[PDB]
Amino acid sequence: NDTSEVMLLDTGWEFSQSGTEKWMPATVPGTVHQDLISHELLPNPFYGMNEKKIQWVENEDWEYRTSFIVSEEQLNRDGIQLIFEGLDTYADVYLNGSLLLKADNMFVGYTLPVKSVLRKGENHLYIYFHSPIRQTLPQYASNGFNYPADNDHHEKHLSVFSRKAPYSYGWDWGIRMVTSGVWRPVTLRFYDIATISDYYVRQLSLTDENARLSNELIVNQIVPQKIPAEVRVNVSLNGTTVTEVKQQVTLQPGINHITLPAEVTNPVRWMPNGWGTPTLYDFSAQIACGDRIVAEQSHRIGLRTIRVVNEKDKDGESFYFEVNGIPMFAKGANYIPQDALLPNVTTERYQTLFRDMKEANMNMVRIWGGGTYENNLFYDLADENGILVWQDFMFACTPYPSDPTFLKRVEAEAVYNIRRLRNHASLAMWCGNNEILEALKYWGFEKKFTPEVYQGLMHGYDKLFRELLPSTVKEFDSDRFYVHSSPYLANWGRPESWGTGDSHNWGVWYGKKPFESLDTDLPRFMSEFGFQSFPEMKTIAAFAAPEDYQIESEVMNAHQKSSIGNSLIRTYMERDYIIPESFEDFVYVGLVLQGQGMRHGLEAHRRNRPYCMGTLYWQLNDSWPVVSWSSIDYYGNWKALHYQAKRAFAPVLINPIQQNDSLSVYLISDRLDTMEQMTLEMKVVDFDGKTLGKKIQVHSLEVPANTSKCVYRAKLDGWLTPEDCRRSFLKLILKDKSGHQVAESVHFFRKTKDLQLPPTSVSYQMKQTDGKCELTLFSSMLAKDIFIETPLQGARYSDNFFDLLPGERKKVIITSPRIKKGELPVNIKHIRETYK
Ligand SMILES: NCCCC/N=C1\N[C@H](CO)[C@@H](O)[C@H](O)[C@@H]1O
Ligand SMILES: [Br-]
Ligand SMILES: [Br-]
Ligand SMILES: [Br-]
Ligand SMILES: [Br-]
Ligand SMILES: [Br-]
Ligand SMILES: [Br-]
Ligand SMILES: [Cl-]
Ligand SMILES: [Cl-]
Ligand SMILES: [Cl-]
Ligand SMILES: [Cl-]
Repeated sequence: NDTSEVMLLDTGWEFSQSGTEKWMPATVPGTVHQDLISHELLPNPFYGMNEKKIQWVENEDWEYRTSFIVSEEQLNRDGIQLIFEGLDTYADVYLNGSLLLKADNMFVGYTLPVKSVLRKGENHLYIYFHSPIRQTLPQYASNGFNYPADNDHHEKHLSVFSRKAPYSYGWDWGIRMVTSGVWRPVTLRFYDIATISDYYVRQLSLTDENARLSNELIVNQIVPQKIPAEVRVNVSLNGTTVTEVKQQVTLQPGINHITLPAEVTNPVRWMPNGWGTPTLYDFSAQIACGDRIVAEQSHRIGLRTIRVVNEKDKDGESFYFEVNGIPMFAKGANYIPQDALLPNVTTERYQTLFRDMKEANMNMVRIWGGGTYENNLFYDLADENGILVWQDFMFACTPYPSDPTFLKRVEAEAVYNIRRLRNHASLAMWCGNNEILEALKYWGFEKKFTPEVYQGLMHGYDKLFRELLPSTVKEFDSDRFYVHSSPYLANWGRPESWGTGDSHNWGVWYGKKPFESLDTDLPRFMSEFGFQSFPEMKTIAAFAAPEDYQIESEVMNAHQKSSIGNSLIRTYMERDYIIPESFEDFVYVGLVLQGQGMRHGLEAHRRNRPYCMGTLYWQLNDSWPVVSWSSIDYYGNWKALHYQAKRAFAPVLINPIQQNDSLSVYLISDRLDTMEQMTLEMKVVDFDGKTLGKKIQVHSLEVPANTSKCVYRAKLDGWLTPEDCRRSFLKLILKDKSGHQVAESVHFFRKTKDLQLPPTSVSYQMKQTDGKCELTLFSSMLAKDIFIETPLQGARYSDNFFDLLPGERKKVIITSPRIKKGELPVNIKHIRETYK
């Protein structure tokens, strides 16, 4: 919003495999792999078994070029700046015969002064990407040991040497595609006098009465004269000015530091999803020289406090978030990259993923450390959806080097991304890495390395995670929490450690523990736990053949990367369900299983507030069509788990929990207000619809804000017979004084495999128009865990993976832009259908 002119360098690019002298059109931002695919120079890397057939790319070097025109009038501007938001990774940048940059960190943006190198007329930009494998082979050869990075799918674990997305080398839900390229935008800015290098809105204090801010600017003045200027900051809300402040300065050549206080009286606070509005102010900083605004930069700013409380207490050491002074139970998931090829993730895909977290009642996301520091749009969407962000630095599972050069590269990326992200309302904390200290302690090592190399790794840990990173946070983001590792102390095999900080409870899945264990094995905060599923059939059809459907088949094992995969799924399924004979039915029941088991954990964590203060499941999403722990597949289809997470995260939840042949019912609220004069009503209904016994009523209930409380206990014995338990379910509703329903739940008394489910038809009527299909479903008898299956990729449902209750009609709306007036194919599956 100033006199500068920005040229986007996003057209006219060509690329070439080094040594071929053969050039073709490219798409920038982009990746080498996509550029090849677009010219049918590579097969669909996600299809079938194309993974092995695409690996060759990682051994070549790749060159990119573009030309552009500069006019005499542009060449005459005071300054001209070329900005690379992202280069993956070892890139030699040449412009007009000048080596401008030898890039070496995927996570750093580079700002380059180029006016003295540009020419009137045609200009030639030329980028040389060294193979990150061949670049680091000599480095590895000199190292004399292989770092234990099991997720790096190569004999030589080269990932640890490069500041490049860890997942790109492979992971336990991911394809190996060690790509290269101009992965974020390239801009040329022509400007006068100065640019704003950094604008930081630093909150000094916040009360209901006043927010005090400090506007900290860094201005890079490019001309040799002293330049009188006036710095102005405008604070607005919804287009209307709230306050305005200004400061006279004379800008000196080079860097200038400018600080302007501003205050907002009676500030409208940013609140997280579920507690109100994610209000964002617009803060705009301008540099005005005479009549002209030579430089402007704005941020959207949310006014709130976030405190992470991590303190010794009677239970061990707490780990929770206090938002605007109120302890906030965290509800969310771990986020991984949305694609093997990052530039392929569109604005639309980011918007939809946030819609998916918001609609599932989430208030937090963990950006896990084997991915990337996300793009600005991700954090912008987190801001406007009221989702808190836990940001790992990009270190995961393995110890890393700690030599001076390496720590210099890391320092660059830490400074860059902290300054990049620190104005976001959503940003809640930093975490040095995923599971490295656990790895060092327990994985085990010290049987794997000499004592000397082991000691070096231990000192190397401290240098990076207990010194460099926490110092950098203290300097550049001094009011945000940092912890050196997640989990920082708790280990899932060591019950004595569970009351200390956050847990990754991998007892379920890796430890083979039943889902019931989640009721007893409680953390102070669950930062990971999870369970895998095959994605639904239309997703399998994007990647496998009917031949290719047994699963531990070649491909159906090729698409599983956990240490066991599809073995474990069957093992757990047998505990609770009849294992279906057909592959398609097995896929359906596996979705149901992951949903039901995980939901039982999310409920245990909320039920056990305040001992437990959060649950973030592993994992939200997928990077490609694969078998994984995700609740949303690569094509955006919600698995059962996503619907179940939405239910389990509902602001008010009725939670029936049955153990030791007894039922308790808890009422769980994350509301900010207390509910008074409430009635819990329950009744036992058989699978034919017939009420058994009488309604049970619990009157005069209070549901206080932000609490979980037991309101009802009954022994099963004397109430229902073992036969009644396999033949009926419990219906529960909660209502206010007048009889308006605020919540409902259903409860089963036995495992699904033990239920005497009746054969039944789910019939439906359909009303189909452009973009929309409204179905009304009916079954005279219980239909268990119904799946409404359509072939349309990414179709959205008002509900799915729910029990259709006997004789009770249920409306479901299906939407997709592909739905054309004039029949959407619909296949309704339910549990009884899967066996005979
Ligand atoms: N020793 C095996 C236990 C690893 C637990 N951690 C994770 N599990 C996920 C699924 O396996 C994995 O993708 C992530 O790195 C995560 O931190
Ligand atoms: Br310049
Ligand atoms: Br510059
Ligand atoms: Br200064
Ligand atoms: Br919330
Ligand atoms: Br620390
Ligand atoms: Br029981
Ligand atoms: Cl502590
Ligand atoms: Cl060794
Ligand atoms: Cl239960
Ligand atoms: Cl069950």
